[PDB]
Amino acid sequence: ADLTEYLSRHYKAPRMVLAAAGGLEHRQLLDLAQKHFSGLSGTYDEDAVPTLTPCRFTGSEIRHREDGLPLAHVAIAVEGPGWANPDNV
Amino acid sequence: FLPSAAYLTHQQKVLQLYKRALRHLESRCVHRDKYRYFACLLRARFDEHKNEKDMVKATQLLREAEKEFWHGQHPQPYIFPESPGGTSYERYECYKVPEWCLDDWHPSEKAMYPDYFAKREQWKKLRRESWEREVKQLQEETPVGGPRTEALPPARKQGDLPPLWWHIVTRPRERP
Amino acid sequence: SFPKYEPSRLASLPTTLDPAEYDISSETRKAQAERLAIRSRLKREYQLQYNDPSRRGVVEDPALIRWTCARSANVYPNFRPNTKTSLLGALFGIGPLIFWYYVFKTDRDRKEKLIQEGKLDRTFNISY
Amino acid sequence: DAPPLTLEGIKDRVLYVLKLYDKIDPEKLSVNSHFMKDLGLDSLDQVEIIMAMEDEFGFEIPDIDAEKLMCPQEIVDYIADKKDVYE
Amino acid sequence: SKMELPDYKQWKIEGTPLETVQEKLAARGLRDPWGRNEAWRYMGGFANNVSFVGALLKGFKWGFAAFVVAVGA
Repeated sequence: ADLTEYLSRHYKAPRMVLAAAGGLEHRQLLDLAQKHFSGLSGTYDEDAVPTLTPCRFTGSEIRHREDGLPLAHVAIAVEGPGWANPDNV
Repeated sequence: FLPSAAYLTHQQKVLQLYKRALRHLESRCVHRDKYRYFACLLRARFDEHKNEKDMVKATQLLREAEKEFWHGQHPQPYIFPESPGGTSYERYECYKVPEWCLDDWHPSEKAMYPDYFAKREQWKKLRRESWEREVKQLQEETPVGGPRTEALPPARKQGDLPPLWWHIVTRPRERP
Repeated sequence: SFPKYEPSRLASLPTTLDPAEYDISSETRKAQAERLAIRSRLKREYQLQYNDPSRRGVVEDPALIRWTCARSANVYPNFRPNTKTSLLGALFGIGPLIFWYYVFKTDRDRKEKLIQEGKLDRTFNISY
Repeated sequence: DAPPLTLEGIKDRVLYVLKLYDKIDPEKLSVNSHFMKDLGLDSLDQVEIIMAMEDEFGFEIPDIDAEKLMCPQEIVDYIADKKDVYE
Repeated sequence: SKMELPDYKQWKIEGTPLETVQEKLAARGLRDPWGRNEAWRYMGGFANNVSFVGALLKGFKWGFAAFVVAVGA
């Protein structure tokens, strides 16, 4: 039931992309997508729209002391800039 | 928080926003011509992306719209002098007497207004005459094991009155 | 464009910028359906026992009765003397009393000593 | 401050302000019409119409109703409810 | 109970702030207003309701005549 809820709430038409790359023309792809993807979705279960929340970066450390290992892994990280800003580049 | 269903919808939510912003734009804008200009401007701003097949970007634009609205509301939104919040808010409630009274009068004054009390008595016999069978059978007849709605069906059966109508019909006249 | 409306214990958070209203999961739909069902059944019981033409008295709400009996008579049971209860009891019950006590001692000892000197303005102070 | 409203009069005033509105016609402007079926105009300008009635007569109507008027006859019925129109 | 209905297609809007704001919104490229409503607010016994210092200078119409007569007194 939860699987069917997830399938219902996130396999929706407008959010998703069909894209092809290779030696083929756009008309063929558009017509085949018209003949097959006409009829997936477009409306939610009583408008239960999933929506992003811009979350918060905490900054902390979790250290898993486990000495019976040959090498040690460290990951250090800071804030992400985002996408559309050129600070990305 | 509404009697019909469990929520408004997306559509009516956007709609109530449009009503509120247009009303606040009245309350901001005197002289009525620049009002008319800015109203058509606002309608165009909603016309820019009315036709999104997307939904999640639409509701995100709804939230950012609410931010730029609530930043730009008015200190006195123009409430009408009939609405709650407004200047009236049951202003002439001094005389909004319920009609379970007027039968507890001395029969001198029941002699002062005779025809009215005769027809009022046949009203009460109309009420009690169809109170038990039709009304309570229509209430315990139709719904589910829980009622789960706040509407109620009419009396389409044959004849007499729709159920539970007395305090709907017999109300004050809102200007006595 | 806006510092996102910090709330308070006085400023209510309005209906619009929650922003929890836009994360509609199925649990919120389920909760709103059941909450409408509860309001439906209570208005049904109330309206049927509100429109009876024989019903002379009042409709006698158990909600108001339950609130009142919770508010007054269901205090003293139940209770245990906690650190918070005893601390706030001796603070807000004895603190102001003992404070006002010392300040009236101070004002009275001033005025007694001062008219014991005799240099007060009681040249005509009859209405004592 | 009470000029008496009446059913013919409220019908005439509401149809006067609908007829004054731009993108409809005075031909296919019926009392039993629709704001959804036959005039074909959208929900947006439908609530512009609701705004016109509120701003003419002087009182709000709530949004529990502005979902669901969608025809001029029920407009006249609903101001008949708010005003209790008999002399 | 009669009202006789001072009727439509009579307003014909043309009232100069509404017509010029339909000009400005025409250059804006919208051209879809509410319309011919407010000409009863923009003509009739209306339509250049007088400017503000006119109401203050309204006094000496019968005024200066009486003042010159009392000067002659």
